[PDB]
Amino acid sequence: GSFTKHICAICGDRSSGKHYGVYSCEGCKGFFKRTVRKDLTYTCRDNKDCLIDKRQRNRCQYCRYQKCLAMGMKREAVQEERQR
Amino acid sequence: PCFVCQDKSSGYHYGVSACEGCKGFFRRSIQKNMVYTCHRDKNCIINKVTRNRCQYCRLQKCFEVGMSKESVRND
DNA sequence: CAGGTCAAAGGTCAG
DNA sequence: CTGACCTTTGACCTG
Ligand SMILES: [Zn+2]
Ligand SMILES: [Zn+2]
Ligand SMILES: [Zn+2]
Ligand SMILES: [Zn+2]
Repeated sequence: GSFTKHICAICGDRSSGKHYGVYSCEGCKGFFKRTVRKDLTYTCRDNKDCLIDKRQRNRCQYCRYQKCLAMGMKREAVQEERQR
Repeated sequence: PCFVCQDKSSGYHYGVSACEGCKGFFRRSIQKNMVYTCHRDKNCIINKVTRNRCQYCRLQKCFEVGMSKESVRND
């Protein structure tokens, strides 16, 4: 198909579709899932308004997670571990 | 409710009232001759919120409650 | 009441 | 830890 499918609302990278309620990339989907599953807590070393784009999304975990939430990601859409 | 997991049923499937998930799961299991294993005691609880934790026990309950693999049509 | 589809859940593991 | 790549689930649909 087209090389254009969707775009990550958090960082601007390519996206195949929604994850946890929001168009997101493999990076931001994974980071959000791990954050929720492990109940990780982050702190911003700046002013809690760090810019999130593809090239600096890993610089501030606090602000990346806060943007995941602010763009609409749903904690409750993360499920329990399976093994199945 | 679904005889396997008590979720809302979508009607009879393979001989029992079943939800779309247990319906699809059963069909796939049979069509592809899936073989599963239980990592616990082959007594796993299967309800609407736990059904995906153990495929072995889910399938086992599908049969127990009366799902019929003979209603899964050949290729 | 069957069986197919596909978005979005699950998952691993090199780097 | 991250994120590219793989598998299964189940809501929705047709025949
Ligand atoms: Zn992203
Ligand atoms: Zn920050
Ligand atoms: Zn069910
Ligand atoms: Zn089990």
